[PDB]
Amino acid sequence: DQVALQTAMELFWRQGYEGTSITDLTKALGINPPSLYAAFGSKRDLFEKTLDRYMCERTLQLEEAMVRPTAHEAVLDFLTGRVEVFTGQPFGCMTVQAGLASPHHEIVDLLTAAREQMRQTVLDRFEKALADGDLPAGTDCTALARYVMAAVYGLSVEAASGAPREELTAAAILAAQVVPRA
Amino acid sequence: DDQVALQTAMELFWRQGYEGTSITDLTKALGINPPSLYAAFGSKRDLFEKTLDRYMCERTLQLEEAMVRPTAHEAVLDFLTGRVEVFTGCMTVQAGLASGEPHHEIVDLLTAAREQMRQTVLDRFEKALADGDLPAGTDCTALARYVMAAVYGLSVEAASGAPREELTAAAILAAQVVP
Ligand SMILES: O=[N+]([O-])c1ccc(O)cc1
Repeated sequence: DQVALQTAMELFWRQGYEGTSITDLTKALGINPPSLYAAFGSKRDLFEKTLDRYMCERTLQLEEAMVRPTAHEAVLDFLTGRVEVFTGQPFGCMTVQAGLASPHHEIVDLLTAAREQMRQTVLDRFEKALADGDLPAGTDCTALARYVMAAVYGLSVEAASGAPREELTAAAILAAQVVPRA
Repeated sequence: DDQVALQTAMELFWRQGYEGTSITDLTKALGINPPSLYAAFGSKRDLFEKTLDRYMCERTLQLEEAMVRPTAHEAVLDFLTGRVEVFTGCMTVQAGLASGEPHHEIVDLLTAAREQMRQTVLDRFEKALADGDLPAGTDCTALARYVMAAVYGLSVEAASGAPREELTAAAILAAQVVP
């Protein structure tokens, strides 16, 4: 379910992956080890499902978005897809959470890596778009990557605060407009 | 310093809220005696206001000042760039993985501030749509939601360590969607 993933998130957030036991998860979830396995799989399966739910910078979805034929469509796809994932979840995504005053160091390391891989993946997309010519020459790619990152996290914050989904989707469509299509 | 004292104060207020927090709670959490608390921060009220001013993303006074610019675009532009000028980690959300449940006092306060900010931008847009600078058809509701996302996202980027010059450039880009 959905409270189950939140429960798993809090544990992994505080303890990290390595230091979270099956026994921690069964106790927190209130189900036995075979039922945890039947519902969520191995601890690793459960951890990857938790990251699907709470990570802005999820690799597979970013990569799937980058395959679109223009940088604009790539970013558009990505931003609207995130809005689907983000929508009522009150914590925001994990980077939003890590940015608050007062995560386990393993989780800090994970977010730090994921954020920079996202930035670089977007920059690689921008580099290809300049060669293909759908990004105008002289585009500040570094600035534009940072803006895309700001847009994702900002849409996460709005979702977390309870913004209506059609309104947030309209906002993501406006945000994508900043990535030009020449 | 005691940038950190205010961090610890914020943690206690987040949990207990204002009314149920005593000086005796604060002194035992900050590890400092009340005269010291009075010298450094003032009354419980002053300390509360100080801690809120440190950690709230919504800066209404500087927002309202930005709105007095004659175009919707210029208003947003000066608000966004101005916001980055301050940033260089606020309570962007009303829930904490680590911190536990926020007191209902804190939830209400954060909700009101968010809503004030949104209304202020939405008004300015509605003003601008009549005054002529926003094209009729413009979705002012979606456009205000976008501005909120930009301001909080730039806030998250800044909190995560983004370089100043990149963030300023990102703000200027973000202002471009207000026609
Ligand atoms: O310097 N950079 O390019 C950065 C710095 C910090 C950060 O969180 C992301 C990117």
